[PDB]
Amino acid sequence: SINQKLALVIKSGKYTLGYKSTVKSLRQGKSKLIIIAANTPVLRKSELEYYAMLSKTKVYYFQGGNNELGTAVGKLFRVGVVSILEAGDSDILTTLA
Amino acid sequence: SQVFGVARIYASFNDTFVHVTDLSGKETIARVTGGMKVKADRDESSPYAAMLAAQDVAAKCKEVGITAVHVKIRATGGTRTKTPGPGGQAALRALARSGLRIGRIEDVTPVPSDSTRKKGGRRGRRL
Amino acid sequence: MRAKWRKKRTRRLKRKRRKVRARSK
Amino acid sequence: AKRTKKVGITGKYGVRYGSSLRRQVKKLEIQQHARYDCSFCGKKTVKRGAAGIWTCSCCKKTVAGGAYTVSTAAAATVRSTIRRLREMVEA
Amino acid sequence: PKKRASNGRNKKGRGHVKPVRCVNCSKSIPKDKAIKRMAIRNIVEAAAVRDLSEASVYPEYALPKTYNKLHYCVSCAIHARIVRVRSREDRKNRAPP
Amino acid sequence: VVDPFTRKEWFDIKAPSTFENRNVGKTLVNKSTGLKSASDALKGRVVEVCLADLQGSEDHSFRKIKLRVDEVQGKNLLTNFHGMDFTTDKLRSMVRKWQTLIEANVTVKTSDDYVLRIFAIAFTRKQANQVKRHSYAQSSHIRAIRKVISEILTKEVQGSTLAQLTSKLIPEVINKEIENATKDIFPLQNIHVRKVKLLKQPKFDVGALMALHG
Amino acid sequence: SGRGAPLAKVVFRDPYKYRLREEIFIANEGVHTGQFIYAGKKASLNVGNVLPLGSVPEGTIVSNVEEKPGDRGALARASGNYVIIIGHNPDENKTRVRLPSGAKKVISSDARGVIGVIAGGGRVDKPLLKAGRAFHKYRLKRNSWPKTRGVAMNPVDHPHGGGNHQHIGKASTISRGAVSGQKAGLIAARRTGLLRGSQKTQ
RNA sequence: GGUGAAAUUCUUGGAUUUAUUGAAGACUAACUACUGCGAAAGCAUUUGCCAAGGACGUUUUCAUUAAUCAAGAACGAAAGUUAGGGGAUCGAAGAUGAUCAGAUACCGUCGUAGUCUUAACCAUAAACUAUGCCGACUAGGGAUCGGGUGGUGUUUUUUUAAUGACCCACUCGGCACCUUACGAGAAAUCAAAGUCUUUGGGUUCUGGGGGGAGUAUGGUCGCAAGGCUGAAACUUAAAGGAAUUG
Ligand SMILES: [Mg+2]
Ligand SMILES: [Mg+2]
Ligand SMILES: [Mg+2]
Ligand SMILES: [Mg+2]
Ligand SMILES: [Mg+2]
Ligand SMILES: [Mg+2]
Ligand SMILES: [Mg+2]
Ligand SMILES: [Mg+2]
Ligand SMILES: [Mg+2]
Ligand SMILES: [Mg+2]
Ligand SMILES: [Mg+2]
Ligand SMILES: [Mg+2]
Ligand SMILES: [Mg+2]
Ligand SMILES: [Mg+2]
Ligand SMILES: [Mg+2]
Ligand SMILES: [Mg+2]
Ligand SMILES: [Mg+2]
Ligand SMILES: [Mg+2]
Ligand SMILES: [Mg+2]
Ligand SMILES: [Mg+2]
Ligand SMILES: [Mg+2]
Ligand SMILES: [Mg+2]
Ligand SMILES: [Mg+2]
Ligand SMILES: [Mg+2]
Ligand SMILES: [Mg+2]
Ligand SMILES: [Mg+2]
Ligand SMILES: [Mg+2]
Ligand SMILES: [Mg+2]
Ligand SMILES: [Mg+2]
Ligand SMILES: [Mg+2]
Ligand SMILES: [Mg+2]
Ligand SMILES: [Zn+2]
Ligand SMILES: [Zn+2]
Repeated sequence: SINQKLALVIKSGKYTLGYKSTVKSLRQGKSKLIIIAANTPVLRKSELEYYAMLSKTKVYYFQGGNNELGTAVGKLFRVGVVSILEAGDSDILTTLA
Repeated sequence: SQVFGVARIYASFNDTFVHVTDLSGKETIARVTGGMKVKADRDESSPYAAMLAAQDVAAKCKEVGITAVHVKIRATGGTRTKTPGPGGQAALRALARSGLRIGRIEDVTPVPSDSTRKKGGRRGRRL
Repeated sequence: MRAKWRKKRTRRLKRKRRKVRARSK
Repeated sequence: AKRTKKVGITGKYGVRYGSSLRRQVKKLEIQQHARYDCSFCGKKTVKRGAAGIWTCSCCKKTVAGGAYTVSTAAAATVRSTIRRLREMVEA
Repeated sequence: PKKRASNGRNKKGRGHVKPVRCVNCSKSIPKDKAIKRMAIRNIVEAAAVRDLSEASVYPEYALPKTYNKLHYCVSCAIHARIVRVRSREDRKNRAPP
Repeated sequence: VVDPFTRKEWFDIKAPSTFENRNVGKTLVNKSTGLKSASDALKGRVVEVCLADLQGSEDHSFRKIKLRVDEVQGKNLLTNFHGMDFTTDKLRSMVRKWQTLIEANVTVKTSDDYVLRIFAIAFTRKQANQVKRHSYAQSSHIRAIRKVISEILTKEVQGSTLAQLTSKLIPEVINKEIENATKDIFPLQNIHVRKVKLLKQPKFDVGALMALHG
Repeated sequence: SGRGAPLAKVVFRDPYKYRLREEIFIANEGVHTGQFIYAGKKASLNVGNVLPLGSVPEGTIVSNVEEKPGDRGALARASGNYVIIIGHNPDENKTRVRLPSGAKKVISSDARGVIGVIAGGGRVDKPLLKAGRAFHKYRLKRNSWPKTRGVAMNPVDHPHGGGNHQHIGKASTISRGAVSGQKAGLIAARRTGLLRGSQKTQ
């Protein structure tokens, strides 16, 4: 699964959780991949996708609501979007995703 | 090598059936075998009676005309003894001897994948 | 009488006795 | 400390109407009062009122549902078979 | 006391076996305890096979038979089929013959 | 006397291109007067012909076949494919005690849109030098075999049309086209293509059925 | 008010005028505010949309079904009710369906229905538990509650009236051909007594 | 039609039969075995997912962390109870047809509940190996399941290996069978039911003539049906076990 490959980025690399911090990342280009929960609204989805295309950042639609994405990133709260800035040693930036 | 049809033999216990029909399925025959020449109500399955009525069966078969036919025999089965009846073989033999040509055969006894629990309960028929 | 029938007879007997004094409950 | 061994919320009815009627009521009572999980935002903030109406506290969405539960058994089973019959008309 | 070490037939270390029902009376009987006899009897008879073949097409092409496994209930098995109540020590012989 | 001897007409049938000889024979159906007449209510049947009955030597005698009548015109009655089956004799003779059975099925389509569920049957072969009368497989084997059977099975079907499909199983080499795969896993006596049964087809397509005659 | 099932206000554009028209539908279970509804023959099969019975395959579930094409909804309108399409006769273009009552009526394929089942289901499973809840229930439907048993009235008030004891006095089953004033009790009852059995038509 | 034989039954409604064919729920035949797995109950079509487990292998790690267990708890066939659904099948009840002196039955017919599933209970079965668990010792034998080791063993031939399946020998842990009896037992029989008047490895439980009676009474569990705990007065010389002869 990919929850595995992602769980290594929290313990190894640098990331940012939250819709607002994720867009400053997409504006400064530091984002290489952004994970979007299943339940997150479509309006925000297309918006994040727009910023991604502008930052030429790739996206991955996480199958599972923000509740699942939060408990997946190891946090105890809903996470609607994640923006990775440094994948310490995770192949997430090189796997099929 | 002359003509084909279907046999459709069926031998129950205390009755038996025999009736030909076109190999296309819906079709027809004359079909009266079981309690036709024998009326005692227990000799229905009896072989002496299976032939007595199977005789009149081949008659109509040849009355309209069918030289050869293959069999499809079937026991009551389904859920009760899955096995041939007394007047099953005692009928086509009296008919193969009646100047009838036969060939590819196979039975069509219905057998399930162990379901539709039988009668009598777990103690069955008690005698 | 059969063993399981003695049980049933006794079960009934207690049910009747049980009822009989619930009248005086 | 535990206040009631069995009545729970149905204690308001006191001793009236019979244990059976009260018991069965508590069942639907519990359902229609509890907070469910919202399918559009992920927070358990969708409560009832006007049975068959389930609205999320935040995200302000309102979903039509069962008189006492958001998803009724029938509707859930229908969702399944509608997905089935729908997947059958594009491929 | 016991009068057979199996106390049934063929069951040690399983607890429960699905039950089959007797062919004769339909009574239920555990498969491991049901006396089994495979009945392979042909469509044949003493003088019925010659009439069958001469006046017919397919000059003895296949000649197939009936195949079906039978399971009896000891009570029914003892009545007609192979029970043949044995002697104290003659019964321990499982030689089919 | 009603005398339904001089009652109605007898119609003829043959078999598609696939086989060597095709004469099916004849049937009896009804008066062709139009109130409720022939054809509109005729071509909805099937017949049970053996394979060696219309192909040749009975090295193909086990296989039974169903032929779906599709369309008719003046005394034409040609019938396309409808399925197949084995025969009680063969299957009941192949299920021997002291060995393990293997059954598997898959639902696919051919190009001649038809989605079909096929069936296969196989058993265990005792090695020449074997000494154990049980001759059994191992679950790992049985699951793996099913996979290769399933995989192989949905290659021919969806790999060609119904015509070539029928022309593909009559030589029966697919039976051992499984064996080359199984030769690396387990002996597997009696590997076959025992049954096939279907559901539907695209609307009639009168023009395509005429490509089985000559 | 006075209805078990919840309503769904759905806004559409007027194809013939720059103006909004707001239809009032019966909310099917699962519908939500801000949802997108599609209406027409060439619509998708999503719970909430409304398509003609012809455009849907067998086994579909629909409510507020039209008895005749274009009557804006006639069948399966109560809380948690629905109809199931059990066949199509493309010639005469009919469509046979099963209604909540179990009866299987056949209607035009151009008749429309809404995918899904009505919301507010299971409302009848909760006991009322007191005349007050029944009182408030009918306070919004009509003046049909409470009901006096005709056997408690004098003969001048009802057929079952009168008697030194409370009894109906004659068969409680009444002929369909009866007259207004005598049709009180079990009207045209084909049977009577406690129903013990299958209770589901084949 | 059904049975030993019949009858209630079903048939201008074309029944039983056939043909194409669809629906519903249930089940997994054959393969199936002195074969496997799980604490027991119990578990047999396919595949995907979810976590889980024993035997083996082991020059890995921890290092006595264990054995058995009143109280307490997990699960627990069948039937049965509550709320839905389901309700094809067979089918307590009931009603019938036949039988009998009688026949509430056995055989036949109809068929409610039930049978199935979800949520919650109930907690008993000859729930059986009528046989506590952990440890050790004592005896011969060929099968077989799983793991493993050993090979100028056979087969696949591809071109021979690699493999895979098979053959042989061994070893650990399985389900069992067989022959012996040193030995045990009241015997039937038992590789434990043996290693006991030459009586002591650890530990849990129960029994003390038969009835009375699993009754009465209290307590407690359950919606109930019931479960668990559980006497006595009195009565009685046998009841019982395995084996032998009739
Ligand atoms: Mg007897
Ligand atoms: Mg006495
Ligand atoms: Mg009182
Ligand atoms: Mg005895
Ligand atoms: Mg047993
Ligand atoms: Mg048991
Ligand atoms: Mg009033
Ligand atoms: Mg009233
Ligand atoms: Mg009143
Ligand atoms: Mg009065
Ligand atoms: Mg009056
Ligand atoms: Mg009057
Ligand atoms: Mg009166
Ligand atoms: Mg009264
Ligand atoms: Mg199977
Ligand atoms: Mg205590
Ligand atoms: Mg039922
Ligand atoms: Mg009765
Ligand atoms: Mg008698
Ligand atoms: Mg009587
Ligand atoms: Mg009675
Ligand atoms: Mg019956
Ligand atoms: Mg006990
Ligand atoms: Mg036992
Ligand atoms: Mg033992
Ligand atoms: Mg004892
Ligand atoms: Mg030994
Ligand atoms: Mg080796
Ligand atoms: Mg060993
Ligand atoms: Mg001795
Ligand atoms: Mg001795
Ligand atoms: Zn919300
Ligand atoms: Zn029997």
